[PDB]
Amino acid sequence: MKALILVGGFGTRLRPLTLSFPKPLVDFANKPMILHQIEALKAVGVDEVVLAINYQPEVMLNFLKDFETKLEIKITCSQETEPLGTAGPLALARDKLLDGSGEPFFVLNSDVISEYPLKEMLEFHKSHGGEASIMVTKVDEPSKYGVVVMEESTGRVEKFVEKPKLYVGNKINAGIYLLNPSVLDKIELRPTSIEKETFPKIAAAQGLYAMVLPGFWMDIGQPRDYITGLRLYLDSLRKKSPAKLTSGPHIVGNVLVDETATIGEGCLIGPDVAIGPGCIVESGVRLSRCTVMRGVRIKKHACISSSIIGWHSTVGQWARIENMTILGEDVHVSDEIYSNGGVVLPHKEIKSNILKPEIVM
Amino acid sequence: EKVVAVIMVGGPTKGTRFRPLSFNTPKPLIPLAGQPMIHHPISACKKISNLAQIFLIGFYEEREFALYVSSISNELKIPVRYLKEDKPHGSAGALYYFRDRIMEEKPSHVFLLNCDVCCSFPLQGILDAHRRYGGIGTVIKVSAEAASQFGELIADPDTKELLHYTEKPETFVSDLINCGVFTSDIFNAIEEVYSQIRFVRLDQDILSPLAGKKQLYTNKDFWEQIKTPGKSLKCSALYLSQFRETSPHILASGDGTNRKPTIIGDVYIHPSVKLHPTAKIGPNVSISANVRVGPGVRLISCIILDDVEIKENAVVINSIIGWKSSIGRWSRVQASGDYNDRLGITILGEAVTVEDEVAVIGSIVLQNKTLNVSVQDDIIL
Repeated sequence: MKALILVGGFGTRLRPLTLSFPKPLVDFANKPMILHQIEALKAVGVDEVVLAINYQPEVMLNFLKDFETKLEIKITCSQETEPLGTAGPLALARDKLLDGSGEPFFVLNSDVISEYPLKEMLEFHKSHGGEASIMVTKVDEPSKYGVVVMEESTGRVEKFVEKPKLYVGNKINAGIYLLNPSVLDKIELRPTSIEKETFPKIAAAQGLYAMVLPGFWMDIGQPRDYITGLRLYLDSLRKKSPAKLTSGPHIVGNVLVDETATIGEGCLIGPDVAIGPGCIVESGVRLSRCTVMRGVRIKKHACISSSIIGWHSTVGQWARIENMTILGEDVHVSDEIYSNGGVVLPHKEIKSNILKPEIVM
Repeated sequence: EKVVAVIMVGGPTKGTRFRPLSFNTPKPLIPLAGQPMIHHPISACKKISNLAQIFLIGFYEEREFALYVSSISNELKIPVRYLKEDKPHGSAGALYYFRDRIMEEKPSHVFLLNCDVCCSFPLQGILDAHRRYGGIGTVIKVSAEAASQFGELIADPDTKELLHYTEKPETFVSDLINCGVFTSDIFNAIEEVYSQIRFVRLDQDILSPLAGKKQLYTNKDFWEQIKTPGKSLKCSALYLSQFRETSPHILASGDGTNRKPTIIGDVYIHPSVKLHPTAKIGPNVSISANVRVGPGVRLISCIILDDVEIKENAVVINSIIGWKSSIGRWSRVQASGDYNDRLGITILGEAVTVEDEVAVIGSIVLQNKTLNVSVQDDIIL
């Protein structure tokens, strides 16, 4: 069985975290974002996975080469001269998706997280014998999205209604697909948007069906979404496997601690905090609603709330971090420094207070 | 006699202000008036006939400088060499490190100048003034109101000897300031503070103590400290003015339309550029190699790097366009020109694509960025 993952570009809207490592290599809740659905593709026994990137893969070849043996999965890249809309990258990778058996392959977006119930979707496919499958999630705001007007009896879609002034539905696409090999011929050589041109082509044929997502949905297109998207992930973890979240007298809520990370005494961590591996947490700290990446050491008596800590950084003693403060890789915050939303560039020594939201270079 | 020259370079922690440009090219190699920053000090070292080896020191990676140094010695025929101080000790400890390599040819006097300095460089005049003054080592008249930038410096104008020096605590000044040449005895003065007294700053424990002792001595042109990426324009005009006093034929002086655009003085045009006669290239503009200039475009008070694409009817005022950047048609990139304000000079990163009609007024754009909407008074990551 095959699979394809739409990455896109480098992650321009996720800087300064994507200034060095590309978009799919950012550690989200300890693990890089690409590993959250690659291991899910191993739950359905997928051997080969292709990435529809637009930049040069020369920078991430060492990372993808280390995941092929650990996860026992074939990982190959495809680079397009230009990203042809939404369905274009699929026309180029059709050669790596056809093994000859004519089995449906999965199409995933890198900007989406969910519970990924991929196993019970094949049975939802091998029951009625449909041709194409997408996943659908309910939203409170259907006007800001493209609404899918399906019937509440079987799951067939009919039309695409973007920005409905009146109520025609609340169900939108979730960015996860399930396509038979019989669809890779309906695309043209011209850049076509799968949401605007290709999907309506199969909806009018009534040869598709839809499934509802019984989980959380989040479109991560900005660095501030990492603290609230980590809530939806850790919440689902309290349901899926509650023993994967650390607990203790200094732990409150849902906290994901790594086996490599070390915590001092007299700290208070939570809720919704994720500490990467190789970190060094000193004593007297107070973490809340933040995420800590690899190798960064936070000194004693620091108070960090709802912020994002880069790789191999250093928070000085008695330093206060709050209000969506975004730090790059290797940023050294002096002691007694206050930051109120400072989006800082990597390789920077902070010796002054960012008392108000400010971009530091 | 024999003269050696040592230029300070600094590492990636000093060029942390030129960030949009520093990511592609370090601070010392950034083209000022068409040539890299350190390319003007090196050009002044050739006028000393008794000068030989040249030394560039700093904790940068030698891989970046090896390619550049190979091209300088092909022009002026001077032995330039880069040395990476593995243990950076600011300034004084920087040159005491590998003092053997510098004094390898027994030079009588050693030149020491900094990277971020924009003066006239009268190296042959100060060398002979030092030979007459003697002592170990050897200013510019500024207004007394301009004293927060430096501090206090006292020098008796009769012997031109430094009577007193405080780096930052001024406590009354004398209108004179440092600008950034010694004898061979300077290495012994560092041993008496590194070995005898025992991270050593040159202008704190070497310059200040040598006050009453008649060993430290003392422009008549221009000087501008350039640690700011915005200052890269105000100083660029002085170098162009220096290239407009001396040898102007190196400066573009079209002043017409015989397939040559309308050049409005103080313009350096590289021969590898592509131009259109309908463009007006105004004052204080330095164009680099392999750039495609569109028609009817206006270029004043700006510097353009290599591989830039300027489209139909573009306007560039008080700007610094990065490498491989693309300026769309009818798009405008302007700024106030205030060299004191952070956003007074709009700076564009490497391979930034300003789309058609998009306007950028006094803002800083990072490298590899696409702009479909106009921005104003912001810092775009």
